[PDB]
Amino acid sequence: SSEYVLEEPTPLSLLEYTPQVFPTKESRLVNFTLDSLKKSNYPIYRSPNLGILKVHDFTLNTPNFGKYTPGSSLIFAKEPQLQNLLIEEDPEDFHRQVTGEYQLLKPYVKKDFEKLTKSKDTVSKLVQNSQVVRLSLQSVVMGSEEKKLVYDVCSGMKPISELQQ
Amino acid sequence: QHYDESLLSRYYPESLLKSIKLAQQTIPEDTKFRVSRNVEFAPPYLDDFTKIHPFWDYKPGMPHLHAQEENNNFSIFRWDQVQQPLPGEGNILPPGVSLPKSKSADVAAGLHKQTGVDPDYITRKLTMKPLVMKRVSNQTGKGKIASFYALVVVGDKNGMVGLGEGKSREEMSKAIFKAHWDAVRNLKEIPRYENRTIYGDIDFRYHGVKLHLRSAKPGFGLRVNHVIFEICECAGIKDLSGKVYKSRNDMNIAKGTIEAFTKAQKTLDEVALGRGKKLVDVRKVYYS
Amino acid sequence: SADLYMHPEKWKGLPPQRILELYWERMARLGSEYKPNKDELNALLTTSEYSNVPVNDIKKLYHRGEQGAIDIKNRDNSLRPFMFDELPSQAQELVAQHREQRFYNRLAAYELPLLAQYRQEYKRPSPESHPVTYRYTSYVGEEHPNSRKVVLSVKTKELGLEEKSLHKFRILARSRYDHTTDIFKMSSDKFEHASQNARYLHDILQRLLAESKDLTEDDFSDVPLDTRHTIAKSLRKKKRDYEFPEHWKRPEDAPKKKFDIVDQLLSTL
Amino acid sequence: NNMKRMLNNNNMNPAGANGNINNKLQHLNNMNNWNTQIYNYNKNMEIMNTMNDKLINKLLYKMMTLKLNNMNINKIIMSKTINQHSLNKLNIKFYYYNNNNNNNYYMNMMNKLMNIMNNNMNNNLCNILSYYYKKKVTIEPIKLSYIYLNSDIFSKYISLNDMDKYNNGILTNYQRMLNNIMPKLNDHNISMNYINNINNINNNKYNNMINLLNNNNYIGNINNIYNNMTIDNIPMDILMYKYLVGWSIKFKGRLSNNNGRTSTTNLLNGTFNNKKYLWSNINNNYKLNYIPSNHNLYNNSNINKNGKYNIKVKLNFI
Amino acid sequence: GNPDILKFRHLKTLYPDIEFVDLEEQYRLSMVEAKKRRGKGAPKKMKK
Amino acid sequence: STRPYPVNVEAVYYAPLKLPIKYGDLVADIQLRSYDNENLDFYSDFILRTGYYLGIPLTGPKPLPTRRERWTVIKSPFVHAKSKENFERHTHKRLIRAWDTNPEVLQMLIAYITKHSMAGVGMKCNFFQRSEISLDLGSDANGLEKSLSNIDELYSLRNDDKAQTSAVGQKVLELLDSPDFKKHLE
Amino acid sequence: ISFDEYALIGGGTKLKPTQYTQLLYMLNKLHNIDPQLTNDEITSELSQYYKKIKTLDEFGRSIAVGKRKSSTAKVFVVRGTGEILVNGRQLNDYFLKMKDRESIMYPLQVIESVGKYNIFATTSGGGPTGQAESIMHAIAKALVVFNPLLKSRLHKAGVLTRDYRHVERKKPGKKKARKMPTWVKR
RNA sequence: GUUACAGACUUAAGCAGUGGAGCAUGUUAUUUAAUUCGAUAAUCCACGACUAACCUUACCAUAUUUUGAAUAUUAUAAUAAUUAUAAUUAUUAUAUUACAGGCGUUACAUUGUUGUCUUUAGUUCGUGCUGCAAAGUUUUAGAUUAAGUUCAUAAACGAACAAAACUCCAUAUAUAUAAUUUUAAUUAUAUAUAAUUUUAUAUUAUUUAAUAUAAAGAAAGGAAUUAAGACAAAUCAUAAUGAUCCUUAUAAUAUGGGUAAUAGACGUGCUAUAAUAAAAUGAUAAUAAAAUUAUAUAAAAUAUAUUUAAUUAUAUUUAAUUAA
Ligand SMILES: [Mg+2]
Ligand SMILES: [Mg+2]
Ligand SMILES: [Mg+2]
Ligand SMILES: [Mg+2]
Ligand SMILES: [Mg+2]
Ligand SMILES: [Mg+2]
Ligand SMILES: [Mg+2]
Ligand SMILES: [Mg+2]
Ligand SMILES: [Mg+2]
Ligand SMILES: [Mg+2]
Ligand SMILES: [Mg+2]
Ligand SMILES: [Mg+2]
Ligand SMILES: [Mg+2]
Ligand SMILES: [Mg+2]
Ligand SMILES: [Mg+2]
Ligand SMILES: [Mg+2]
Ligand SMILES: [Mg+2]
Ligand SMILES: [Mg+2]
Ligand SMILES: [Mg+2]
Ligand SMILES: [Mg+2]
Ligand SMILES: [Mg+2]
Ligand SMILES: [Mg+2]
Ligand SMILES: [Mg+2]
Ligand SMILES: [Mg+2]
Ligand SMILES: [Mg+2]
Repeated sequence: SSEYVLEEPTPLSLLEYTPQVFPTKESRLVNFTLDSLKKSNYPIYRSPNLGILKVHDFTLNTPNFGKYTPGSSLIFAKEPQLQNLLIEEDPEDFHRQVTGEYQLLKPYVKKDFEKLTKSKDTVSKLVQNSQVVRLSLQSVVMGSEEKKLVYDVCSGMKPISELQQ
Repeated sequence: QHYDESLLSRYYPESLLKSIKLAQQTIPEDTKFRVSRNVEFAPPYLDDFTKIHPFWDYKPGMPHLHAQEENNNFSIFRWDQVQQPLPGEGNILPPGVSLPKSKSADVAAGLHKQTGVDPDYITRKLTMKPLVMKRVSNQTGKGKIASFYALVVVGDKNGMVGLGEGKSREEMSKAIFKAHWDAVRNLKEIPRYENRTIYGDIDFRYHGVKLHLRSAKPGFGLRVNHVIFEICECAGIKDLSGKVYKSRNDMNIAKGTIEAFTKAQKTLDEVALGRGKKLVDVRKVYYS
Repeated sequence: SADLYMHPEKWKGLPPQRILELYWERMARLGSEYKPNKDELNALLTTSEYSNVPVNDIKKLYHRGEQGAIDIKNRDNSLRPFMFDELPSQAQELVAQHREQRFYNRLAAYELPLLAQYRQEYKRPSPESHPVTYRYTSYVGEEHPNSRKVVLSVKTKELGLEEKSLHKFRILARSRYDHTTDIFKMSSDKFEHASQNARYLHDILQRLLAESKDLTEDDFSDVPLDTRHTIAKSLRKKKRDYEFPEHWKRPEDAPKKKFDIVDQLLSTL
Repeated sequence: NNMKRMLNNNNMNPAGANGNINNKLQHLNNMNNWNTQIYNYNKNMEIMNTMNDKLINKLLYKMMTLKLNNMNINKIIMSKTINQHSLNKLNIKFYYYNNNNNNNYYMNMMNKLMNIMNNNMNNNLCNILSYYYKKKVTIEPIKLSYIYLNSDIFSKYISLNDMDKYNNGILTNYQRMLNNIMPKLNDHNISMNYINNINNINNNKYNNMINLLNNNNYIGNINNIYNNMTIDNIPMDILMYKYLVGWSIKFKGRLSNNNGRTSTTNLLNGTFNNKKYLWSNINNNYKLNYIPSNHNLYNNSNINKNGKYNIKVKLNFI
Repeated sequence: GNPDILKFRHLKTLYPDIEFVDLEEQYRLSMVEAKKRRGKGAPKKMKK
Repeated sequence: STRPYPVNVEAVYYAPLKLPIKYGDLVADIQLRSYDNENLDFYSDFILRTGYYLGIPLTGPKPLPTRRERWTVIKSPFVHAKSKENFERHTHKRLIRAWDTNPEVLQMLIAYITKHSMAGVGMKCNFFQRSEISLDLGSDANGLEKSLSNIDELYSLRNDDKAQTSAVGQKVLELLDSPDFKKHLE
Repeated sequence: ISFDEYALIGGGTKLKPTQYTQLLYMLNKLHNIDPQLTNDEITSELSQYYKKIKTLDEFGRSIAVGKRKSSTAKVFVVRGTGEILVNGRQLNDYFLKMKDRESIMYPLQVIESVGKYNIFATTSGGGPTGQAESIMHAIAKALVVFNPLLKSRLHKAGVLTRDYRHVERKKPGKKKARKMPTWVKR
């Protein structure tokens, strides 16, 4: 039995709730910023850490949270406050998301193959093989450096031993 | 229906007035407004939603889905009592209902309903005593089906006594309750000389059991079969001698002895009336 | 203010109920990290006249929580008979649904009209200038791997091409170009992000256009349009191409307008 | 004829007369049959979410029992949680039972536990859950004053707390108490009264429509259509399930110290048919297509010295 | 599943104030104690 | 009875209004999936209402066909394989389609929808962007600056009269404003 | 008032059919009193116990949809000289079995109007015989609009009845609908 | 191994089969280092097992692990997060016992669940009444229904669980929605209404009930639900738990083998033994439904088998869509 306190809707209140994939350029930047904040472990989806609780300032977002292979139990690392908090905000990620920049690998030229192997037909075959690999690896999603390493291994520019590390 | 701003302000609060104005601007005057049959967005009663209800809307400080508050702020720090109690009238009682040794009281109450008997008397003055407490069974196609049989003399200790038997497939307490009920339904005024013993030396047959109950001088106690004794204690007989011949089936003793008391006895006054004679008690006349 | 519980020094002049509420808040917020205060105790003592508790007793309770209460002082009342003052589970669920409905009705009434402030008229990009349609998909609550999928789609006649170049473009497209509807579309899922994929698709389109406009020692005038994929697609689907014969129609047999006199009388406007 | 047509177009009301619908106070949402109220497009993710929810339930159950310096062990009974997965946020919710103005000045163990769920600024349980789901979580406890309003709680409580009353055999007093929870409500009468009330409401709305009326199907203003219809009158009468009509509780297993064999022992009260569906427009519906809506069945299996046993409970709710 | 999920161990870490009871663990401990009492406890493990 | 119930209340009580479609430029379509109806239909109705009021000509809940994921199982834990039980799961699908809106309005709508989402309902959005054939991401810094200005214009507090505010959104805006963010590309 | 209606005011569960019949008899006789001689008291006592057309289109043809098994047949029947077109092709080309053609004809054959009505059938789903049956069904319904007096006759013939015969599902333990796997008493 | 009705896929007709043949699969027996364990009359035998190469697996041979998967107790030390070079916490490491673990044994210790009697029509409750009583009545004189379901008559009156009904699928109609390019509007899906059908004329038996006829209707099925009790029916090999036994072994990991062995026997199937029946062919591609496709569905097209090509099978390479 009381009056309805009408808090007015605003674009700012509906920020965060904006679609992660929307055509607009303005929206893309915002989405990127949100992603960067999430990566930093900003209090989104949760109440913030301020200078009130001192001991129990725990977090679950450690370097390998929901993962098995790193041998540990649940690690309650202390969170920073809202002050003294850094944001990652990397350039490569920005390039990927905001603009539509992609690496595409590099096609291996015939000259490089001639450096190692002698015969011409064999070199041409190796080049063809490398080309075949390249398109497949472009199609697949793995990781910038790892994918490149794999591509090199497939070509024969690097040996098999460099994978097993 | 497009109302003026001042009129709206008179009936509606200052927060929603702007929203109302906007709604008026957007929605035209010439509007059809169809009735959505296949889905109902709004409630079945009219309500201007300006007032938040205590029970029928969400509690403001309490957390839930559709909270519309921050993760920190939830004004609800005591969980001992219930958050949203029932609106208007506190109860939800149907039409024609009310809010709320014990077994004996319940029996008495039930008797009062069924047969108009005084409950208070049943509770206090009547005192019961189980005579036989069998477990008994029937061979059904299902299997052997056991049944608890009780046989329970009840009696105000002033010549008012009743036998009763009862039965339950469920445990014996229920059977005993039923036996008690039956006993109180069958209360019976036994006649007795000087409020202590039977009138004459009675000799009565009930089915198998052959009873023999002699009267007794005062002080000479109850000197009879344990079932008879139990019945006498309840029925107010202080002095009695006697002996059971033939069958000594506890139930049949209990049934036979109360029958003998009610039937085989004749009070002196009744005899006198029948014969047309004085029938004095010599001891009483003497003054012991 | 909101940050009031944190400062026990300030609240002595408040009413007793308010003080109690603040105390409860303070206990809640720092549960395990609670540490008693003198000012807070003094406030609690002052409040004591509100709820019938002596001054020593309140202090004792403050010092020792449930243990103190026990020292100051039960039968099991789990199956105590129903006093008709609380709804069951299903009932409570139905009530909750009704609360939700009411909330949504309220939102519709007073927040959606407010939302109409943020309203813009449609600013159409013309089909002549903007023929291509990059459709993006987004799964809201989830993180689907199809959110990266972007689909470009254009009518080939809407592209700025000469007739020879158009044919060459169509030939290059192959399965991507449908001929019944003059539409060429293609989707990319190769890259991690949606924007990347869209950019890649755009680059492909540009490359295709460049190839179409070349014509230097490569015309493709004498390679007919391969329409096998389209006929296969058509076979897979069903067709309702047939229609009612136009010479079978009988307008004379149709039901004529029946004269309604009361309706005519009514219509005075 | 026009007036009749207009009425036909607008003819809708709460179901339960003899143009009507089951309102949100007259039946359960089929979403409230399941416990993880979710749809996700990636089904792997949905599966992962429902696993998480199940794991959280166990954690909550574990939390529910407290200790007080090894003196008192107050076992708060909780229902099975129901997890509401909106696009924005999860909301976990459960019903719970807990067994002079002196306690305004110290926090009870149960109170502390409830505060932990949402109120501890950084430290709260909802915050920690949010890491597993990647969305804001809200745990809402709902207190039940009786043991027998929720079926799960009733069964759970008997399994955990009242061991001594049935371990050797069901004690007589305890059995009596179980039997006489409710006051033997004439369910036929109540259902009939409810139906009559619904009919009266329908008549009232129809009467109002007639009064308004004295090609477009718009009637008068809202105030005049819903003339006598208000929050005070209608909602509580329309509210479907309110009255525990009948209930059955079964104890089963090795609940006999002398005997080696098992013992099925059943307590039955009232009725499990509903007479609101028997003679009216409102129809019965089936939860997971096999449990009559009004019913709610549950069991909970505590281990004894002798071995395993359980306690089925089944309530009717008119 | 997600191996980092809250356990009873952590419910002591997060909320030291509340003296929780893990019921299944307690039961297991009671069973172990009973076994020890009646000469049916586990034999001592070999090391070598 | 001398109580003026304004138009918004009336609209709530009746079926939801729909604005007419000027041109068939399908901007976005929103599919709603759920394992039941009652919530889903309500949610769709709410979406329509918000679309209408500060709105974009939304069409309406076109029911796409329900799925049926069936699964059979032997009832017993061991043998009795002659007795078997079925199980089913119906993915109920409804389609909304927005028809004429400047992207920002559409975004706002979608954001509002996801804010006040219901329990059982999942959602998917297909947005459509009618772009020209030739494009350029070369004249970059100026275009970034323009985008930032547009964002600032969008998220400006007109009158602080206890309006809805978001901390995360404010932070995002602050990040967008910063010199470091401007630097990123070059 | 009905038996059930009478029970609620009268005996309830203890109301018997014979009692109700008696009550009806009592009421009816009272009611039968010549209205001019009737009283106010009698009427007060008795007060307690009281209580779309199909047409041709713009082009003069009757559309009708028939179904059988999985088949659906929308059929345009028109007054022109009796020729057939099933699904955009000749009748003998579509339905190879003469039985199906005979069945299709039958609605026109029960009437003396085969040759009178042009028929343009459009089928979908099911197999050929079921499709033909659905077409026939549709044609009968279409004919019914041209002359409503023949409707009863068509119904008698057995053409206006929608043939319900629906394919039974495979039950779990059974091989087909009814066909169980072999039993073995040994 | 009884009286007389009633019952249905019981029998009788009828249609197709099994049983003979070969193969598949399960079982038995025997074999084997191991052929893992259970199910084994109806109520086991393509059953547990909706796929045994390794895995799964539990079995066997040979190797090698010994606080091991947990929880708690007690100590040393190292790294990382947080704060304003110290400290608080969280973890990890090495140990330290209680133990952990056990598809080991007992469903004749249990749970839950299931099979059969069983969609069979029974099962109880108060209470009342009869009989000394166990018990009976209710729950049936008389009939009828699919039916403890319904009439009547009755010391009975109600009741609960069952039955029926509400439920789901399918059907007919109406309304809503779908800018009729996600179209199939001949549709899909929410919400209703509809029937356990109604009415009347006659002909038999006693106001009704079966047959027939007629006029009114789209009006005709299937699924789920299988009570109480019983069978110490099945399951400790889904899982859990009691008791009991193993703890450098009956616990844990790898490499291979086995579960696929074959005299006879037993079920279930598959393919057959040719002309009321088999094979080639049939591109303005004769006519379906239901369901699956981000641990993917793979179109067109090229190449080889193959002198044309089609067919069928692979390879080459991924067009389209994560889906009316
Ligand atoms: Mg036969
Ligand atoms: Mg043989
Ligand atoms: Mg054979
Ligand atoms: Mg075994
Ligand atoms: Mg075997
Ligand atoms: Mg082993
Ligand atoms: Mg053990
Ligand atoms: Mg085990
Ligand atoms: Mg057994
Ligand atoms: Mg069992
Ligand atoms: Mg007697
Ligand atoms: Mg009988
Ligand atoms: Mg009997
Ligand atoms: Mg039934
Ligand atoms: Mg179409
Ligand atoms: Mg049974
Ligand atoms: Mg056995
Ligand atoms: Mg066995
Ligand atoms: Mg065991
Ligand atoms: Mg071993
Ligand atoms: Mg191995
Ligand atoms: Mg095998
Ligand atoms: Mg079989
Ligand atoms: Mg042949
Ligand atoms: Mg192909």
